[PDB]
Amino acid sequence: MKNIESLFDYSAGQFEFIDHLLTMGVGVHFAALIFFLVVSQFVAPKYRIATALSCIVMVSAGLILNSQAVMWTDAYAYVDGSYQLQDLTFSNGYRYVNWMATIPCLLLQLLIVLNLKGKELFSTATWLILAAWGMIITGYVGQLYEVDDIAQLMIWGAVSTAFFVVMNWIVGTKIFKNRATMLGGTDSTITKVFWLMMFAWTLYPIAYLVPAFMNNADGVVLRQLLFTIADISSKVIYGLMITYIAIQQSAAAGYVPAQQAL
Ligand SMILES: CCCCCCCC/C=C\CCCCCCCC(=O)OC[C@H](O)CO
Ligand SMILES: CCCCCCCC/C=C\CCCCCCCC(=O)OC[C@H](O)CO
Ligand SMILES: CCCCCCCC/C=C\CCCCCCCC(=O)OC[C@H](O)CO
Ligand SMILES: *C\C=C(C)/C=C/C=C(C)/C=C/C1=C(C)CCCC1(C)C
Ligand SMILES: CCCCCCCC/C=C\CCCCCCCC(=O)O
Ligand SMILES: CCCCCCCC/C=C\CCCCCCCC(=O)O
Ligand SMILES: [Cl-]
Repeated sequence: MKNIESLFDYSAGQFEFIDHLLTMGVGVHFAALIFFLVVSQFVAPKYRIATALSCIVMVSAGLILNSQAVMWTDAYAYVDGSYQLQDLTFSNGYRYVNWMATIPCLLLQLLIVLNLKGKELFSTATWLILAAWGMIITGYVGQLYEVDDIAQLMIWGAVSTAFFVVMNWIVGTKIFKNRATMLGGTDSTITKVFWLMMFAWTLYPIAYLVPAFMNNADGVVLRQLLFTIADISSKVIYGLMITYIAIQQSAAAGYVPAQQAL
């Protein structure tokens, strides 16, 4: 009852559209999990953990979209021509707790294909995960108030975006200082991966703000549409490119399974 979803009745079309976005989301992630599984054999040992983390992200994200889709259909019932709330079982908080695990996985695979290792891998990962967790936690607290205190949503949103800015400055500094280490021509590819990250990750703040500029049932639909665009791009497309870089660098490094697959 702390999220705006609880404030509205939905038409069958709005409800069915939301249910379809979530179920379609589950399908995409599990279908890509198999891709990442099958291509791990074509990735050198040095980079294989990068594709394994993609598998982890797929299942983690797929289970939570699956969970949301079922919570969505348990929470509402078609009564008198509309879908009305029946039980307190749907909430976007589940997305936030899940980012605590999936965002580190997405960051760690980027550092691995950057060829960071040892001391600098450990320290860089620690500061990035610490900052990402401060982004998520302050964001989590803030969205508890999207119904009751929109001013406090904005202030937690401002504290969260400060970690977001610092976190991306670390990522960008590491990519642009290490892109000359990369092989197979992937110095060019990693930069686009960074701009794709910038685009897809920034959609989550927009969805976070929907309650402020569109607190209605159509805003609920839009927010889930934006999560779905962002999920597919920050997890699946991003994963495909990370796996591409991993196999190309494997091939340029003398890994024959990688050379034959390409
Ligand atoms: C009373 C209210 C309390 C407010 C508290 C202030 C808000 C904290 C925000 C930023 C601090 C973190 C910024 C400094 C951390 C930099 C990370 C770093 O040094 O690592 C970079 C390096 O590239 C890796 O190898
Ligand atoms: C509460 C509101 C806070 C206001 C927030 C507005 C300020 C954001 C500014 C820039 C975006 C951050 C960009 C971070 C990623 C790019 C930086 C980078 O890559 O730096 C390269 C390095 O300098 C070369 O080696
Ligand atoms: C609706 C189902 C969606 C499910 C999604 C299924 C995932 C595969 C999709 C596109 C692959 C084309 C992009 C190519 C990715 C490049 C990575 C690479 O290195 O290619 C591996 C090659 O196949 C080794 O022989
Ligand atoms: C599933 C993958 C990712 C990378 C999810 C990323 C989410 C964010 C970058 C969220 C950022 C937020 C900010 C910057 C401030 C408002 C609260 C948010 C947590 C949504
Ligand atoms: C304080 C909370 C965060 C704790 C630190 C988390 C960062 C973990 C550091 C990196 C772990 C990566 C290990 C993978 C090594 C790859 C093996 C290989 O080269 O094949
Ligand atoms: C997620 C990104 C956050 C961006 C920072 C937001 C900056 C704050 C913007 C202007 C604040 C205006 C004050 C509005 C008061 C709202 C309380 C009310 O409803 O009366
Ligand atoms: Cl997730």
